[PDB]
Amino acid sequence: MLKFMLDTNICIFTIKNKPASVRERFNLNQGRMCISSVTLMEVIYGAEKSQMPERNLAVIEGFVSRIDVLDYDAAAATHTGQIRAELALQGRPVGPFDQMIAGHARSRGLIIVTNNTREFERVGGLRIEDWS
Amino acid sequence: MLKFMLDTNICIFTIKNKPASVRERFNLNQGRMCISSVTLMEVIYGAEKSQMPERNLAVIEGFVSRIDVLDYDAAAATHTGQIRAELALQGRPVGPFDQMIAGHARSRGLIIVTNNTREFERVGGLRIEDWS
Amino acid sequence: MLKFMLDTNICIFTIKNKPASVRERFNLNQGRMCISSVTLMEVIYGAEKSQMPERNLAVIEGFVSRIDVLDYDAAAATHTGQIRAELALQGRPVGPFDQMIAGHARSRGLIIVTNNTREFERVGGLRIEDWS
Amino acid sequence: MLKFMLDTNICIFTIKNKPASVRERFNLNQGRMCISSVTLMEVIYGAEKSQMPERNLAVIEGFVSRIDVLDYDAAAATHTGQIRAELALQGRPVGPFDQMIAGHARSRGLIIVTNNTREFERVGGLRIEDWS
Amino acid sequence: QGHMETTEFLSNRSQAVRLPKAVALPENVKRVEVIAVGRTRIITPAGETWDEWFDGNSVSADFMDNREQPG
Amino acid sequence: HMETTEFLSNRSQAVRLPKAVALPENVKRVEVIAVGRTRIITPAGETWDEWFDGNSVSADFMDNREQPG
Amino acid sequence: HMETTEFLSNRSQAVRLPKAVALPENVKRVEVIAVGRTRIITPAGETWDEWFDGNSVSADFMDNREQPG
Amino acid sequence: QGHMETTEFLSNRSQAVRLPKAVALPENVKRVEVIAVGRTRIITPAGETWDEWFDGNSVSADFMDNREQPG
Repeated sequence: MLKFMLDTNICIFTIKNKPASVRERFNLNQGRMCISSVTLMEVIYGAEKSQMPERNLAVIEGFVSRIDVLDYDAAAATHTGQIRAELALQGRPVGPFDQMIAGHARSRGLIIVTNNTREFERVGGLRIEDWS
Repeated sequence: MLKFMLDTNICIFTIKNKPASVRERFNLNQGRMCISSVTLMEVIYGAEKSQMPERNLAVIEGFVSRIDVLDYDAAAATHTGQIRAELALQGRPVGPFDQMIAGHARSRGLIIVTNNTREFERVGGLRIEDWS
Repeated sequence: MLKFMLDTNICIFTIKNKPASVRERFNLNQGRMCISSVTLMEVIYGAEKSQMPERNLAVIEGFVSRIDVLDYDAAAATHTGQIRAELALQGRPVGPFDQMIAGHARSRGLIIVTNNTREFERVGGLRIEDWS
Repeated sequence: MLKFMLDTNICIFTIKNKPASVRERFNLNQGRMCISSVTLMEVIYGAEKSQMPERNLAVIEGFVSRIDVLDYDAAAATHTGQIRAELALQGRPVGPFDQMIAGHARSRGLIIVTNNTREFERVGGLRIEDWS
Repeated sequence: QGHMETTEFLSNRSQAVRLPKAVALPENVKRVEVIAVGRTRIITPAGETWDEWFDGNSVSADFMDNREQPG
Repeated sequence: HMETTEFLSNRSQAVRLPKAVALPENVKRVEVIAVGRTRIITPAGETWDEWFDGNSVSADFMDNREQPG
Repeated sequence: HMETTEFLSNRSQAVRLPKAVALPENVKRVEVIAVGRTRIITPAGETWDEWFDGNSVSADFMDNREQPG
Repeated sequence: QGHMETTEFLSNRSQAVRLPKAVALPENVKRVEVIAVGRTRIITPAGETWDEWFDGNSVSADFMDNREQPG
């Protein structure tokens, strides 16, 4: 059932701005949406980094209750290892966390959903969508 | 059960140098040793980065066959978020991957084993040992 | 999820004094608060020790209805063993029940909340906060 | 199926001395034997307190693999609370850990197995056996 | 996961919703209050307000205060 | 704004929505979301509607990912 | 002293005990205990026999419970 | 728990024991060695000796050593 992986970028984009375009989109594919634990640590960080952790985290908890959180597995680690190695030769630079998110998706064959497809375009074999 | 989380630092150090002091530590605490999936992707990357990936990966696989790989879970992600946020306010800088490994340890309460104590010593609520 | 483990010290302190500072802390971090089953038996004992057990127990039950009670598990027991052993060698003395509560916290990586910081400060790998 | 709870006393007695009388007894009621987490923290402590933790713990791990470990639940905590309160009036003194073990048994209705029945005789409503 | 789908059934004159074991309430909760927002309904364990208990019944002075922890 | 009680039915704690706070009859299925003690009962498909309304993240919520790279 | 391999059978990894290290035919059922990687295959009833033989706890193993009271 | 009872069956000429899912070996283990003590049999994952790998094949010098962690 689960078909979509929401990158860290789109999550904060939604958590902060709560855009209407994403409203119906999220509603439509409810149950088919997941996020990587890498994404989770980032959103937790932003909340705990903020001056009102308990509030932001509450919003975050609500978000996480609707989506399924995927633990980083050996398949993701191995896949990211390859992904990282490839990017070395290509010269294309991808963010540390973003690298792990990409490999995590490829390992489970999910579709990446992101507002900024530019970075993810360097990595191959990935399906990238822009829900912004 | 499992008591120690092996950092990426010490793993590569052992994999390359094969130090005698570490072997004893390994044999003595056999069965109590684990690595984060974050740790796995780095060594996987390093192996594939070399001119003989299959050679290097083969040695790597043997290492991971004896150690249990711990999947990065939501608990690890959340704890890492806090550690990141804590270190952020304090100003102490810790590496991205290292942060994730630390959070994994703190989440399950494991002892971090690393050759670089000063870096992990910044992280609070964590126990650090140096088996080098 | 759950971030704080409430010591026996602070619980009785709140139960008796009903302090305003604590109420805010309670309301702010509502839902992130837990107590060890070890904590439960002490207050249960104290209530039944009084000349009006049913009165005292009734107030106590209300408290525990809002807080989640965490069963003392093997992980808690093992961690407590280590803490006890560590403190044994170092010579720092910690109460029996307190030791068990600390191990419970460290096992699940929770933050200990207690009015008596110096005692729990002896325990390593533990995060202690004073909400009084 | 589970009918017997082994107190801390008999466990160390077996772990240290490994008595032949207990050999066949343990073998006979295999599968009907359990221990409280309170008992576990003590045996872990003795092992980690000792100069050869890894060895003693290994012996302990083997012991724990055959017996079922019971997490201290709210029922045990409540029962121990009553047990503790009773002993206050009686004047009879029972060890801290022993109190918790007793209540734990009464909560689940298990039979206590102990080499030293003297202490447990003060507490009422308990079935006490001596397997030494 | 956290998400979980369920259907609805009218009983006791009241339309009713099953709680799957994933979203199953703690068995301790015996009463629940329902809040109304849009078409979404909000279920909160009744009497979970921390402020209620603080001004609620207070405990006698025979509380030992001393933990009388063995030592 | 009142109160109700749960009831073990079909091996589920379920709930009895009062007629006073009953859902639209056009809503056949309703998503239930678990957050802490609270349980959110949102129409099927209409799941995310609650979260977007209100529950505003703080104004100082770090938009920056601050990813090292 | 040699080696064998496991095999998914009846939804269990099971094992194939060589005829070289086969159990007494009088042993109908055999307890299996899990410790770390190792799995102990002890005759039914005859469970605790392995643990009592060898695996000696260290001589300095604290017999004292040191219970506060 | 940790304890778990199972029966035995002779197949492939070799008497065989089922591993219940509680004592089920890690799927990674593909070969196993059997040790003989009394009537108890000991099952150890083959090649799990740490000393074996240390003197085993060693890795090339093209290992970066530098973690090249982003920073």
